[PDB]
Amino acid sequence: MKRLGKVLHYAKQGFLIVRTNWVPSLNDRVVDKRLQFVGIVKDVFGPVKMPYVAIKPKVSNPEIYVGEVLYVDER
Amino acid sequence: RIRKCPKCGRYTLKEVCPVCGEKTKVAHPPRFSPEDPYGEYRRRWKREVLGI
Amino acid sequence: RILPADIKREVLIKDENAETNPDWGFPPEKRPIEMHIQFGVINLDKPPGPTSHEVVAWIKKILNLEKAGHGGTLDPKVSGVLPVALEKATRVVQALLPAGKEYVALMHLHGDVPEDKIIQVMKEFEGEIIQRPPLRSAVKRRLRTRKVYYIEVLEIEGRDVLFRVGVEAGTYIRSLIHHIGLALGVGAHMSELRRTRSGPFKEDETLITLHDLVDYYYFWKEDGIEEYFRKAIQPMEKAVEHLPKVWIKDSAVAAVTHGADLAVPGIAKLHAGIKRGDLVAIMTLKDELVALGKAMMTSQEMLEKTKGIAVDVEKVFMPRDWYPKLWE
RNA sequence: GUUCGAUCCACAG
RNA sequence: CGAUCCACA
Repeated sequence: MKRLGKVLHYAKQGFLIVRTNWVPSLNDRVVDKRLQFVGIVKDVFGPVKMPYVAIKPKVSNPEIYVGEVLYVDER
Repeated sequence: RIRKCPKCGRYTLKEVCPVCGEKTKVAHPPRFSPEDPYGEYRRRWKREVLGI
Repeated sequence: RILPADIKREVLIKDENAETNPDWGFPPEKRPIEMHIQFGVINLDKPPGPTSHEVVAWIKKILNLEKAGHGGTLDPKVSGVLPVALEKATRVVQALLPAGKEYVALMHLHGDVPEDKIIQVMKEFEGEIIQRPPLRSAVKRRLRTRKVYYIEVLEIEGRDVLFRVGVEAGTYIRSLIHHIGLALGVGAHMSELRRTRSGPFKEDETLITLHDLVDYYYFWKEDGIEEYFRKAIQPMEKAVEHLPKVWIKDSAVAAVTHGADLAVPGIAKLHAGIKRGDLVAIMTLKDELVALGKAMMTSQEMLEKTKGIAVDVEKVFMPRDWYPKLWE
């Protein structure tokens, strides 16, 4: 359980965007606080000390995750 | 199109240098035909503005 | 606010009694035109349309060069500074590729965003930024990052943003723009892109178009005039103007051109702050480019030491015969 | 980073 | 033998 941060917004290109303080690997699995599958890390970018993260939502309607804290799940 | 101002050098989107008042041209140079169909032509008037 | 090139190094004197024979070599300035060409670089302003290779290809054919190359690829829709080293100077592009670049960009946004926010987000992207996200690893891996030295937003009209950006070699502005757009939600793409700097070469009086370049060359072959064509071509030294330099003495020049590495005792003077492994330009005391190499010592070690190998010579540019064999 | 040519085998006093 | 220069994968 590796806290990413709050979902800033849903991007038109179809990606949840989180600002964070570390670097997730490509394809890490992403979950919410109640622990459910939300999508996968597809891009990391911006300042190394404080990266933006782009998540491909593997969920029906993602626009409902803004404001929500997402987590990466090693195992 | 990215425009350039011939006097100040300044780069702009506008038709009039907001730093040198002058009219702006496109920043990109012109296309170049590799066989340069009309090169001896361009060279003809070029010779007469350099004094050649 | 500026590239690393732009930082001026200090010059340490090692042999303060070192002098140079005017009979040997050729300062860039007083090079005969044909020789000037043989060791030249053109600060070319590439046109939208061709691939960087096609451009060079044309230059080859039109000037009848046996070879040439360019100093950092520009994509076909892109214009601006494209250094083209000719003939015997061709390999100097190696000193250019690593070099910092400056562009002027047009970003088109896919939705509407206030300016206060466009400025603010864009400054998040100055500094060390992430290029390729890492891959899942069982061990601490290397992470791909490039530096953005400065982003200066020039003006904003609506969805269209025009900015100047200085970056480390290997930074894709197309990619920067996409990432920025992603960070503003609406998305974005690159409308236009012009290169305004490539290491030492910039938009100045020496920057010449394909049209002028060919025209000036005809003005020489047909009209017997060398002044214009000469002005279009720069001394390869220019290409090496952003690198740290070790100036050797005349006694050492032919040794280097004959395949010796540069030993400490051959050194007359050097730039401060050379780290082992850095790219260095070895120069004549008349400021001719003798060769490029990797530093095997630091400025300090080079300065203090009295024997040893200072620089591993990698590429030699100067003709074996400009300075006499003075060794052994 | 591997094939035979060319030059040299050079601490620069 | 080793470097550098030149040509070819």
